[PDB]
Amino acid sequence: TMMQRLHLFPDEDIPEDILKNLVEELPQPRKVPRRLDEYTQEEIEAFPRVWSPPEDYRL
Amino acid sequence: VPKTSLGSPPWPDIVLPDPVEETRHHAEVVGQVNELIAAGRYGRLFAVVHFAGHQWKVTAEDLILIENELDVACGERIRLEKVLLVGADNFTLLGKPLLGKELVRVEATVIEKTESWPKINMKFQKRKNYQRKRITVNPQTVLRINSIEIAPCLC
Amino acid sequence: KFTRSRIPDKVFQPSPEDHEKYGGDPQYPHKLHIVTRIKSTKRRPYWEKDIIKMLGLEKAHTPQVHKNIPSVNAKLKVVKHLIRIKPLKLPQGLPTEEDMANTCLKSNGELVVRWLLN
Amino acid sequence: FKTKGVLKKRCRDCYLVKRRGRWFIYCKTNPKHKQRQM
RNA sequence: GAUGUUGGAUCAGGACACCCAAAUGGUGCAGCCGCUAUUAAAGGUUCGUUUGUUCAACGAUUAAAGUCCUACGUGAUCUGAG
RNA sequence: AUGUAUUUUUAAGAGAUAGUCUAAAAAGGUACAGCUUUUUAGAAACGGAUACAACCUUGACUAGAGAGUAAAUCUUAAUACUACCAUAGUAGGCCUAAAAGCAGCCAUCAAUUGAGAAAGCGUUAAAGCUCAACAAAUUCACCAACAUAAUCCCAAAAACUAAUA
Ligand SMILES: [Mg+2]
Ligand SMILES: [Mg+2]
Ligand SMILES: [Mg+2]
Ligand SMILES: [Mg+2]
Ligand SMILES: [Mg+2]
Ligand SMILES: [Mg+2]
Ligand SMILES: [Mg+2]
Ligand SMILES: [Mg+2]
Ligand SMILES: [Mg+2]
Ligand SMILES: [Mg+2]
Ligand SMILES: [Mg+2]
Ligand SMILES: [Mg+2]
Ligand SMILES: [Mg+2]
Ligand SMILES: [Mg+2]
Ligand SMILES: [Mg+2]
Ligand SMILES: [Zn+2]
Repeated sequence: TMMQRLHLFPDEDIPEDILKNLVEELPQPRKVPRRLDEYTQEEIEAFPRVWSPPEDYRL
Repeated sequence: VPKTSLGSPPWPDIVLPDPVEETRHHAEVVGQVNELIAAGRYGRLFAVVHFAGHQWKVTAEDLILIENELDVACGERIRLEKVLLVGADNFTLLGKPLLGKELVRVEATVIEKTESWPKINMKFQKRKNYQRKRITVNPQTVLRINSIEIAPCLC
Repeated sequence: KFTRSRIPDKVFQPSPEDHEKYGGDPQYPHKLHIVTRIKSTKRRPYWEKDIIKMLGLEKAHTPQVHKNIPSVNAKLKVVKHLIRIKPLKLPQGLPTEEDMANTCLKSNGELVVRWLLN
Repeated sequence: FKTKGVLKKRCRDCYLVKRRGRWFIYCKTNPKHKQRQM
């Protein structure tokens, strides 16, 4: 019976009916990490460059 | 110390007020609630009582069933003493771990002295030929709770 | 076979830091034991059940008081893994007649002679 | 190939590589030295 | 105060420690056969002469005529030669 | 001695005398049994080991719509090998068809700055490949692992808001 009260949707598309009757938004259990491109230039510039690379090495 | 997902302890930082401001603030708050008690603004009180080995939630006009015989004439007025909680819509008094006598008072009446309905208790054993059947009757006492009064003195 | 075993003396020679650790006084040993029974006498050999009947330890989690003389100490040693032992302390001294009704024994292992005035 | 418990290079030309989460011995000079750890 | 016991008949469920079919490594693999090893269980895996016989020999073939387990599968379905 | 209350006798009585496993000491067997044979301990929870006779926590009554605890929830892991180069007496004697470092015995010498009278393969014997020696550099390691069964896998899941819970 309680299995009947669960509604699962593959993407975000939901009938107007179910959208209209939703009370409350639950918090995400896991904290999703950022990628590399997400970081503000402020934040990247703000982070220390840990080692000093040699010049003659090709990268 | 740059920010890595570890080096920062995973929880909100703790903000704890200064003891002085807290002593002032407490003196003040207690003062105010005290003014509410003196004023008579508490609508209806409920209390948490400790009686005959249990804890109960009690309000005027209510009823409880105590599980043993007390020696009291029927109809006498008892004053319950150990009181854990007192509460009202706007405020609540909490004992550590008991509320002082002068602060609150709760008075009940004993209504009914009764013997409980028969409780059937029977032990049994597989093919040992062992049965024991015993019926239990327990003296019980019903209490009407009359009044919860709360005095102005709080400091 | 299974046996009554033994405890070699080295076990019972305390190091200097054990005084600091359990808060015993290095100069003066203490007079009375408060012995409580923590564990069951079932599944244990009969002679231990005996020792526990003599010590008066019959039911668990009730304290008992005993002398610190060697004779009692021996038996305690036999059952030492079933019991809890703590030194009895008397901050207010020894209880007299008037105080007999007012005695109380706190979990510090501490006897209070004057308990709940008025 | 051979399924073996213990791989050992048979000559100087056996090189030892990890593929598909196994250890193989590959040899270009002789194929008969090929082995695969189980 | 009974779990009726060999071999067949019928109908087969499963394992993979593949006998065939399917991809491949190695060869003392030129090719044709081979001999070994790896991965793969959807499907196959014959008809006879003699023995109660499974086993075995022998005739003839097949891409092959696997090794096993299931109360040595299966008797309130059958047969009793043993 | 000491901590406790138990023990011996006298008078009456029976059942019972076809045991199991767990730990320990041994026998026998296959240093095999849910195997058998003795000796010393334990056990036979309505709580844990999911399920459970023997393991572990506990011993016990009758009521309570109170409390504190006990044993216990099931986690642990495992990787590479790299340069560059190679003449000398002399195929040292001895044997041996040949014997040339490299079939075996003997010797282990001495040029070069540096190269074993040679550790590998190789050849009938040669021939030929590499290792050890400088020269050039850089250095980080080494103690590696193990196929499968018969109806249909066997809670679902999970890196984390603080636990002597
Ligand atoms: Mg029957
Ligand atoms: Mg079939
Ligand atoms: Mg296979
Ligand atoms: Mg098949
Ligand atoms: Mg059969
Ligand atoms: Mg049959
Ligand atoms: Mg049948
Ligand atoms: Mg028997
Ligand atoms: Mg008998
Ligand atoms: Mg077993
Ligand atoms: Mg015994
Ligand atoms: Mg259970
Ligand atoms: Mg009890
Ligand atoms: Mg030469
Ligand atoms: Mg030299
Ligand atoms: Zn090779």
